[PDB]
Amino acid sequence: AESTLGAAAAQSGRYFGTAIASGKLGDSAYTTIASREFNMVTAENEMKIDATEPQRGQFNFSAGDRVYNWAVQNGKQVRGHTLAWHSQQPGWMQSLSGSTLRQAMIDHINGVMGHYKGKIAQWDVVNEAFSDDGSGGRRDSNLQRTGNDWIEVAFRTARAADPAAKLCYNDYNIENWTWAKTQGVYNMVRDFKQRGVPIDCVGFQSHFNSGSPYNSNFRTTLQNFAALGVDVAITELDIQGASSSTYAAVTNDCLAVSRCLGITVWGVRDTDSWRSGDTPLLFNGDGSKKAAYTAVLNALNGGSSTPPPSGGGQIKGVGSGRCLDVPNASTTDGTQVQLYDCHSATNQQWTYTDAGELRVYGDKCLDAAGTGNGTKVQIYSCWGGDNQKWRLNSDGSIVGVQSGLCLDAVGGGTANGTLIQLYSCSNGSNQRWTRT
Amino acid sequence: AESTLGAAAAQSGRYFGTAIASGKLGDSAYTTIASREFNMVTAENEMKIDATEPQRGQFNFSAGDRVYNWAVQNGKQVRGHTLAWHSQQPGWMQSLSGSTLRQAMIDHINGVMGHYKGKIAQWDVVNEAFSDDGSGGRRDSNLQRTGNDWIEVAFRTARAADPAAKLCYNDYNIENWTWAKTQGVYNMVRDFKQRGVPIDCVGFQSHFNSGSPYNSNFRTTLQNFAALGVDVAITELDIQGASSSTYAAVTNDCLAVSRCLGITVWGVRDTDSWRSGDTPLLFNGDGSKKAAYTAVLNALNGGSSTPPPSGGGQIKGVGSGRCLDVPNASTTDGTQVQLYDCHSATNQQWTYTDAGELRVYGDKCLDAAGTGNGTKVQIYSCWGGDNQKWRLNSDGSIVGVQSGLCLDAVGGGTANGTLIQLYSCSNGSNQRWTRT
Ligand SMILES: O[C@@H]1[C@@H](O)[C@H](O)OC[C@H]1O
Ligand SMILES: O[C@@H]1[C@@H](O)[C@H](O)OC[C@H]1O
Ligand SMILES: O[C@@H]1[C@@H](O)[C@H](O)OC[C@H]1O
Ligand SMILES: O[C@@H]1[C@@H](O)[C@H](O)OC[C@H]1O
Ligand SMILES: O[C@@H]1[C@@H](O)[C@H](O)OC[C@H]1O
Ligand SMILES: O[C@@H]1[C@@H](O)[C@H](O)OC[C@H]1O
Repeated sequence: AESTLGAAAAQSGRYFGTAIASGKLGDSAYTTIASREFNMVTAENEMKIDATEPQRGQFNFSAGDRVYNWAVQNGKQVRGHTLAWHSQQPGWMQSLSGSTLRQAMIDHINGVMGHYKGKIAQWDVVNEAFSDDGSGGRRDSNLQRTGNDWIEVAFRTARAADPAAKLCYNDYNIENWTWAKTQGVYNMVRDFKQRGVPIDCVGFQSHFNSGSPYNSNFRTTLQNFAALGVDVAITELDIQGASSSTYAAVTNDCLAVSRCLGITVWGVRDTDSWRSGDTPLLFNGDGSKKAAYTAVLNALNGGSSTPPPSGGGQIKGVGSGRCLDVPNASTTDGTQVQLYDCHSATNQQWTYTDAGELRVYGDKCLDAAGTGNGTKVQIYSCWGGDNQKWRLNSDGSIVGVQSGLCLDAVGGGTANGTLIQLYSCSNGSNQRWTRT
Repeated sequence: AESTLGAAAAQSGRYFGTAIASGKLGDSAYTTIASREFNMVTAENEMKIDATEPQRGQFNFSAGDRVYNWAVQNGKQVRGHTLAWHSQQPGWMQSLSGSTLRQAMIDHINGVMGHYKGKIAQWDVVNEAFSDDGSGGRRDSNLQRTGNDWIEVAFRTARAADPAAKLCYNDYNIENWTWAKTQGVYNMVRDFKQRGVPIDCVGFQSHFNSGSPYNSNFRTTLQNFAALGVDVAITELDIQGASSSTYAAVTNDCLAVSRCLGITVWGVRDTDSWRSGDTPLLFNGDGSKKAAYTAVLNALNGGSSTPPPSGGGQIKGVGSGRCLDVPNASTTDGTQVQLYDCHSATNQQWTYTDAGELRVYGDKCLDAAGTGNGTKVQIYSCWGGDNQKWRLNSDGSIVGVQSGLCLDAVGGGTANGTLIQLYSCSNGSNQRWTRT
């Protein structure tokens, strides 16, 4: 299909998944969205070391299976996460070092993979093994201290435990090619392939923020790794601010690399995010689609053959030919917008921001004074409210994030002065627009 | 004094207050801000009818006195809120009608005012007695059904009860001079003054949002009421989104009217707000000052000497004489800003938005990648994080809302290429800027 992320991704032979939290499965709003939009599931925490082996030699899959069972019942494949990692290790493992730890690591891999044998698409065998100090070397952890060959051992162990699973090395801050960490991981994967160490994929967490911003060279990074003869996957995608452009850019990078298996965003709603403060996901707390959601979907569907305007630009309604206009170039908050003959003027220059706003005059925002039909569409000081965020559908309609309603020309009017309101989307020509 | 809102307001014989919730007086973070910034207090709930007369004839002033005492002890006057109101009436009063209710209203007024006789600066004697249907008439309530003269009776009773208190009529949606409701209240007060009804002030709640946006004619409203021979007061100010320009506009509206006694914002921090989702106050939940705070303080202190930049402008470092410049006009997220000979170029044109952002290229924001000294100041997609919010202090320093740190030209460098970082504010020339 082309209406849901999963189905859209499938159109390029890829999947689109999310991270599922078992404690949220009782939330109808949560499951409704999760089941509908994704065809791949990763347990956010239920398959980690502490959750699967709370005591040494004592495995527990109750939490993991709650996620797993839900995924299969809803037709989703599953990414196992994660088998060997310095973080979230149960206390009994944090106390280990040397050979004792090495064998515990091997035992854990066997126990967890054995339970899920033949049921997992991808396994993040080893997670975050490289340093984040900026050097490019191995992270100093109890695991790394058992010997530099611990990662290799983890992978060989995993291959034997379940030959049907794709074995991935997963890490963050390895998306920017210029970063030393990225290159350190490349060198390790290269070495592995050259010596025959079992490894089928590299997972790029993709936790983008102003500290580790997404960069266009992410595509070369993916290509570079793909060339090593391994698949690549965006595993824990979230973008601080959820820029619609960045989300589409990341999506297109993956679609540009044939080895990119798919994209998993780390969570369903911003409120479910481990970093909700950065509102980095595709759905907001209300369960409504954010501006970025539409951008990702449109990208998955191939995008549009109409390059979106770069800075400023009028918004012409197909049904009237006239442009979205602010009555007499007013700058008064609460001024309802109207349809007026297009012409070079600031009160007709609208900039669609990455946050989903339709700005005018530079700091005034298309604002909805309500969520129901007939709601007055006006201009108001930009503050980021969902009643100020809009989704630009490929069918030309402009939907309000908070209301889920379309920009509608009152009474279908097409003459100058016709006011703009919100109203259930109808596909009508008085609700379709074009950028110029 | 001029480093706190209260002190800055006192310079013109005015006050800057807030609404105090007695339960929060036990929280240090709350009281630290409240006791420091305001010189006027309104009990958010402690002095309402239900809270003061749970049962007819049985008055309970415990909660009210606790707020009152805290106020006076910390150098703040008090606004009594509120004596006659259709809403939030005790269960017993709600069931009353006709003359029985009329007597109840009168008795309540005498009881509460008698208790606080001579200690209340202003009393919201009657509250929200007008309708929002557009008729400009009285809202139909049990109080109004007692007789249209109930408001007048309320005020006459109040005057006799305590001659030292200024008697105000308080309401919302009476800020926009063109609204029917506003005219309704205007005519009533005009009639009252002409007939000698004892009323000394009109309180404008000033709850501004998309539904009831702030309009510059608010000053006209205040002036008009002022011309009636009554004082005016902004009693419950909060602005959806806390627009800096709107907060500054309301402030200047009061400063422009000699009869405007002062401004009270409805809450301390956004998390204390009855409308927290609209983050409509001057302080963030973590207690940090928002861009709007600095806008209000600068306005109260008499503003700058030269009219502030009307969007789009250079930011020049005092010590260097050079401008904030994005290297090579790059638009790549993560690019660190620098100092450079000032010239006409978009990569040197910054726009300070109402949200407190410093935008460039229209949709890129001055961004801090961290909160500690040495943090890199760069450009990043605009999304609204506090790490993208800035306060333009009167001394020329620019402080990050999240970090509390100042924009700093690294090492006090003055040459082209000098990088910009965050650093503890020092009043150094490499931390002072002018927008011209
Ligand atoms: O919930 C968090 C999870 O999302 C993150 O991946 O790892 C740490 C957990 O606390
Ligand atoms: O905003 C409109 C303006 O653009 C047009 O030129 O004249 C009519 C106004 O309402
Ligand atoms: O313009 C609106 C039209 O698009 C809708 O179909 O019916 C209501 C009208 O006001
Ligand atoms: O009278 C008011 C009207 O002027 C305004 O436009 O909408 C609200 C009404 O109450
Ligand atoms: O950004 C700078 C640009 O404004 C100047 O013109 O040339 C040098 C660049 O670094
Ligand atoms: O720029 C900084 C300067 O302002 C401070 O005084 O010393 C450290 C420098 O990095």
